[PDB]
Amino acid sequence: KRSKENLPWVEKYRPETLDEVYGQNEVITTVRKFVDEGKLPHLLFYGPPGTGKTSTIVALAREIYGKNYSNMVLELNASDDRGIDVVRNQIKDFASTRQIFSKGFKLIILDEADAMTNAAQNALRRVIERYTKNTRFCVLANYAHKLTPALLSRCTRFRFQPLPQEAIERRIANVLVHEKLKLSPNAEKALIELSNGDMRRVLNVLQSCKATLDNPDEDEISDDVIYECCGAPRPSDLKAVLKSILEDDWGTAHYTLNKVRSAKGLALIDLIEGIVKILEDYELQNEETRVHLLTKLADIEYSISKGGNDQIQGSAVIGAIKASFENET
Amino acid sequence: MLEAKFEEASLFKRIIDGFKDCVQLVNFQCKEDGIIAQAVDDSRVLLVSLEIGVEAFQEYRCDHPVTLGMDLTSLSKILRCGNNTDTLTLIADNTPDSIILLFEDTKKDRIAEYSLKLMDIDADFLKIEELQYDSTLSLPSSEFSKIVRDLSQLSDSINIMITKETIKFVADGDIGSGSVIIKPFVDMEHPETSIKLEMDQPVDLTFGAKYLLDIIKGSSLSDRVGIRLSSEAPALFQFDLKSGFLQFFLAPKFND
Amino acid sequence: MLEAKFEEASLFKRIIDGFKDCVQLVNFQCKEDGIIAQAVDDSRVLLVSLEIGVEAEYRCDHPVTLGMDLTSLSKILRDTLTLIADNTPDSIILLFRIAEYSLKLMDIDADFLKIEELQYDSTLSLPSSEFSKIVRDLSQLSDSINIMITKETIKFVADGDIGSGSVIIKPFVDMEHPETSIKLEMDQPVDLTFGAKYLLDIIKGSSLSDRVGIRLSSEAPALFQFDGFLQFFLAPKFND
Amino acid sequence: AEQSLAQQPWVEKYRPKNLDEVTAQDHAVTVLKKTLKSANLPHMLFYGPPGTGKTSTILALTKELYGPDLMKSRILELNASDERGISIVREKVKNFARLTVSKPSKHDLENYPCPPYKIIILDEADSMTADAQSALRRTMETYSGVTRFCLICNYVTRIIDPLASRCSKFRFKALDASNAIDRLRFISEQENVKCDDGVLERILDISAGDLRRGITLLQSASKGAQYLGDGKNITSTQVEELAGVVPHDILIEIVEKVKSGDFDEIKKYVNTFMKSGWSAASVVNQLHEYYITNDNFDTNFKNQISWLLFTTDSRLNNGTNEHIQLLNLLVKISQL
Amino acid sequence: WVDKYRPKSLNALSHNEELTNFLKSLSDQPRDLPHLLLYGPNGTGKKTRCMALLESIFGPGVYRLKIDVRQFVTASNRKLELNVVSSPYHLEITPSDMGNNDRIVIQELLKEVAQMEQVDFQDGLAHRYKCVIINEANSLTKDAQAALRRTMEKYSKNIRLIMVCDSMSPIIAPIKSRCLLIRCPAPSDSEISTILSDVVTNERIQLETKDILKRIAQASNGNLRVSLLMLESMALNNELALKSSSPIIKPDWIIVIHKLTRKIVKERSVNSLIECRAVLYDLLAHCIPANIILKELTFSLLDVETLNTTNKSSIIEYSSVFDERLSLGNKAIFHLEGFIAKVMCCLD
Ligand SMILES: Nc1ncnc2c1ncn2[C@@H]1O[C@H](COP(=O)(O)OP(=O)(O)OP(O)(O)=S)[C@@H](O)[C@H]1O
Ligand SMILES: Nc1ncnc2c1ncn2[C@@H]1O[C@H](COP(=O)(O)OP(=O)(O)OP(O)(O)=S)[C@@H](O)[C@H]1O
Ligand SMILES: Nc1ncnc2c1ncn2[C@@H]1O[C@H](COP(=O)(O)OP(=O)(O)O)[C@@H](O)[C@H]1O
Ligand SMILES: [Mg+2]
Ligand SMILES: [Mg+2]
Repeated sequence: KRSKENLPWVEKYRPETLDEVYGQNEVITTVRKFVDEGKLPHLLFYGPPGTGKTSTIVALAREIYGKNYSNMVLELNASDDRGIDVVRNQIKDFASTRQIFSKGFKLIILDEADAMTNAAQNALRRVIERYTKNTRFCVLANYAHKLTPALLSRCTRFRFQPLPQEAIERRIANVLVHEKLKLSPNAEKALIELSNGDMRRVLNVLQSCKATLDNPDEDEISDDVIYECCGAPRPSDLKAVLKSILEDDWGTAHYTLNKVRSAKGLALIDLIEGIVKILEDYELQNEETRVHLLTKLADIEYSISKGGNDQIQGSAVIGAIKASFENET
Repeated sequence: MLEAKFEEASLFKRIIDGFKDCVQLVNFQCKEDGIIAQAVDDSRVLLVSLEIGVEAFQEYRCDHPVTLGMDLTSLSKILRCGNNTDTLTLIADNTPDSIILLFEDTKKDRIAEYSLKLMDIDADFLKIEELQYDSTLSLPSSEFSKIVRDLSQLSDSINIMITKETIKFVADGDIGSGSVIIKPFVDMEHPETSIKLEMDQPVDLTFGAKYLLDIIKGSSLSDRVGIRLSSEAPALFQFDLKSGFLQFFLAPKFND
Repeated sequence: MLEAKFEEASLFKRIIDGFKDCVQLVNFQCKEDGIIAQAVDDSRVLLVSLEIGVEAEYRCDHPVTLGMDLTSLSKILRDTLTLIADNTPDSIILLFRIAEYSLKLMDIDADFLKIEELQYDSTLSLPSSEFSKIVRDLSQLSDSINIMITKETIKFVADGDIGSGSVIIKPFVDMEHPETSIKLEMDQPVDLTFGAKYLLDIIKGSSLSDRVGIRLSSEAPALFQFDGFLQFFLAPKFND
Repeated sequence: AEQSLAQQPWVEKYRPKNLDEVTAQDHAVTVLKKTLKSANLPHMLFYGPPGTGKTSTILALTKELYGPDLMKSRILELNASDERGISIVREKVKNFARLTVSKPSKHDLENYPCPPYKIIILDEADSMTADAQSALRRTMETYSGVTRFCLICNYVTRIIDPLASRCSKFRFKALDASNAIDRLRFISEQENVKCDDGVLERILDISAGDLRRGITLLQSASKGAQYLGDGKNITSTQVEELAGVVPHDILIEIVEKVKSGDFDEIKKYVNTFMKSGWSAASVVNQLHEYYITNDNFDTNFKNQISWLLFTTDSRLNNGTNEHIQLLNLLVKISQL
Repeated sequence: WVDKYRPKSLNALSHNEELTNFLKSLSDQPRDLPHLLLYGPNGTGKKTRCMALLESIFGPGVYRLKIDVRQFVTASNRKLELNVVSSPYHLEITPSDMGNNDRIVIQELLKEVAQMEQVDFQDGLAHRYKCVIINEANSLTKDAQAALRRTMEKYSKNIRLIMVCDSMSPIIAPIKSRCLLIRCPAPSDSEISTILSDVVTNERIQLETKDILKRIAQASNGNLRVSLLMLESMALNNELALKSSSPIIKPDWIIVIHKLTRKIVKERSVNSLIECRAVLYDLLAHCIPANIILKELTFSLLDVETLNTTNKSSIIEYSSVFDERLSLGNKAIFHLEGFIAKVMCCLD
């Protein structure tokens, strides 16, 4: 009963080939030139979560060998064991033999190598270059400080830039062609801004919004549907809260904040992010306003990250904003 | 539905003990011809392939071709829980679910019905054993095991060389070096001790000793092991069973 | 003044090697009939009750209480034995070749619970070695063994993580070997569950007898009986 | 099973059994209910304040999906009670995820919609190690067609960025007296709790963003009222006396003491106050309410007192001495 | 005295009639009792009231309890040994004994108790839930409280958690939510004076007037345990003859803390800091927690009349700061000494 439609939109729309990977054009073009010319150096993909590293490496493994890549490619992910003994036995044996299936250079894909111990990386530091004419190494990472400098220097560094807006619009258009659905321009822009580079959250919230229409073939996903599905504060309510905090007095500002955060069940952690994102564009006529505005708000965010209270932190944010916006006058 | 009732009990035990510490996850493909299975190493260097026809089973009934994947450790755990005097019955429903192993004693009514939850393996079935080997040979399993576990003490790599009517096993290490040179000869009063060789081109290629030490463990099944070697091809170490065959495809080391 | 004698130390060593793992402080009653030991575990799941007959020399003027540790008992017993104690037995002497071992008594809040022979919906008996093998085989799969007695059939099942085991047995009686017999008397189809770690410890008493009796009731604890008599009152899991 | 539920406390007695029982989050329950008629279920990440319906809504969804028969054999549940470590996440979680879905019986296949995937619910994933969540990444991505993952937490920050990215997020809103009074009215009607006119509003206001605490408070108040047997209703002060709320008169005395007085007077009064058992968090919350809501103070004082109360609450949320923190807060607000 | 003179029921508790009435209301229907969390000051009789409640819901034979030993094993081969105060109707645990292994004992022991059922002969197995008392729940690590979070909701028909604690702040919000919150205020001077009077009439102590009882009440700060333990010590020191001129026997650690406060106020020097470090080492080495040490040191430094409002404000600020630091540290002295240094910077 397991069909292709039984997958979440995060994995249902996984790029099969390199042509279906958008955004990282500068890396994909050179990777295609690498595989066409025949010299594939040791690759180190470094990128934020949800950019296309693993999808690109699987598409490359498919395009290099064929439609059966897991047969001859060795893939070590964070789910497997990657101790020093593993590097000594398994990886070193796979690197020093020929292929059972085809006749070509083997490919060792070390996914999430930042989770490797320093001893394992030190042991791999020599085996990655002792067997070079037979096997190649691909190291995927999100944090480039866990990798030792020695291992980091032996691999061609490719940084996966976060998905730009155009690529995400292209992928949304592709999905809306592959799925009977309609998306408003303003709702699409709101989704772009909410994505924050992450390509998986786009598809996740897109499926979640397609699930809350009661008819997905005629009704279009409006901005209200997108803002309600994730519980994020709409820019209108955000601007109203900011204006009430800045201009109005304490009682009415507190009342407005409470009435806005209780009309849709918002969260202070999202209101703070929206407020700082909309406030970083102001033309503060000094350097000490921004200092307090950032310090106090970051302290409040760190305290919220521990779930202390919910009504004291709102008044804390209000007082912090007001006290910060006092050096201007 | 699938019903496979063996003639004895320890037959499947000896069949599974071949890959005890050699491979972990296997996928038995059961058809009307018999049970065929293959499993790739954790390091993807050696591939085990076992075929058992309807000759070893007491009763065999397979309606449609089924594929049951399972881990070998749990399979050995289930198999050790059965006495060697009962009968073993592999039972599978219409859709592939947890395989049912059945132990029935022949004198007292003792029904041991174990269920093994199947593993979902990416069964990427290839097409092997269809390639021409430039050299083939066959020799007793005891002599091969002796040579392997005697040369394994001097090094970790073993170079096999098939030349004009001569087989050579060379072990080059640190404490020294060893070389065993055998020649094809066929005895008539003892046909089982004969060493046969058919070569078309000279062959020289190396293998690891850690994998040969696990391959020679299959010598408990048969007494005459066959070895097929070819350049740019895996080495075929085949043990012939009374009903099928168990073959290891070993990947040769890359020399500089 | 109590004084008892065993013709061989084996009869007293095998029993203690049997029930030393679960309990450590057991209260023994000495009277004209025999030794009556009782103990309750720490979590109140398994109550052990041992009965040693005096036919296994015996001399006890009045029924008295005593308490002795089994760890040191198995330590010294690693040749006839004689256990003796005087009035107000603050010390118990064991004479073994001549030797004397004096052990001190521990104060136990042993509330004497009555041992009554209630009615049981199911009562069966099966060889000890087969039951120990079944338990040792089913404990490898899961950590909870379910016993189901229905329609002249006994069923030991265990639903684990790697799979599920289910041993179904029917009552069988043999003439050529009287030891391999399975007797059963049932009045109501029952199905209870028990911990595998408790049975893993109970099956060590397989060297005590050649057969083991399983007595199971609807709301009463399970009874594991070894014929020196030894009865275990095991508490199931409620339901889910 | 009905007698066992009747004997159980109101928290478990009235636990939601279907997706329609959770009358709290219409933004996250509809997405799961529409998954029934569909087949694509994403990796779920329920996050929110304590006592909002996460652990109940996930059980209700699994039930409504599989049925009580297939429920035991189709879902794995790893809570904080189990040993969740890097080794366990590597071995057992991967073993259960890399498994074949159980065969649904004709009864289940006919009555309940059986999806072609199992469900591994890791409850309270904010207690896991970072290495375990790192190892979970490709485990929850490769076997995505036969296994889905539902994480539950109170702090979305504690979960690593890859897991938050892969999972579909669901923020469970707090439960105030506006969107949760219907459930409390249902409880009071089903248990014959003779409440006052607006006492349920006060109950839901005391339990800020929490329904389980409000249900327990209502149960305890009903028990305390039925003990005496008088038959009169349960007033608001009767509820807030046992809820930990300090009486308003004592709070006014504290405000009068801090409005004017030296260090020694405030210290002596704080010692006398701490002699009685009062939760410092509740006292700080009530002080903040009374001061911010009031209009007799200037904004330059309101900002400073808001920051002071925030600092005191952040200190108290680290398991510190309530007496010292309360005394320091009162002295600080007195310095203004 | 604290021993042999103790209410073993609810009709005998002679203080906080409101709390006794609430406990009776809770004990009215035993089979519907939710989880309870008692909070309040030390020496208030929380454990006594909990045992009285247990005796009220169960039979009167709950007080005859016994200490059993339990062996556990961590991830490594390190074997740990704990004790359980078990009665035929409940069991009491103090997980604070383990340093950082509270999660293991909590999960394993609580699951072992919750899976199986209670026994009979106190009609073969039928019985109600088995109570599990958790003493000093504040010292529970956050991971142990997390592991306990699900055990209450998963198995509620068999396990009810009555947890005693003081200064409830180090209790996570989910645990604070899933149980009733009962407070135990310290008894007033009058009720504790009557408690002391009943003791001195039962023990036949020779007192002149009732003023000494009020002085003991005012000196014990409300701790009934401290009140009885100091009345007995004062009776022993004056040969069972209480006089209006009797020195209030302060425990040794409070006297050391007062000497340290005098040393801080008098000499504000670095050598004085080394000497106070030595005194703090000597105090900590004799098993005195750093939190109560800091609390008593702060409330003694605030008591000297030689300092004005500003010094006291700075002292209480530094005390709150370093108490927050201590709640997030392991090496206790490393904070305490530092706090003292700040006080030395405050006075001069
Ligand atoms: N460049 C891209 N083009 C198209 N789809 C993308 C792209 N990047 C991510 N996606 C989508 O996001 C899914 C997950 O992307 P992955 O490449 O697996 O994430 P990742 O690069 O491995 O980052 P990690 O490992 O989680 S930190 C894919 O299956 C696609 O559906
Ligand atoms: N949305 C809801 N609808 C109805 N009852 C609810 C709801 N949320 C909570 N309750 C009640 O509160 C009890 C506990 O709910 P839970 O789902 O365990 O809360 P929670 O989200 O798990 O809090 P945690 O696990 O500490 S973060 C339930 O058994 C119900 O009685
Ligand atoms: N109502 C009472 N009458 C007499 N003594 C009491 C009463 N309540 C408490 N006590 C005494 O207080 C002593 C200590 O109480 P304790 O349980 O340690 O309080 P806490 O639980 O707050 O630490 C007990 O020994 C008991 O004798
Ligand atoms: Mg990846
Ligand atoms: Mg929960």
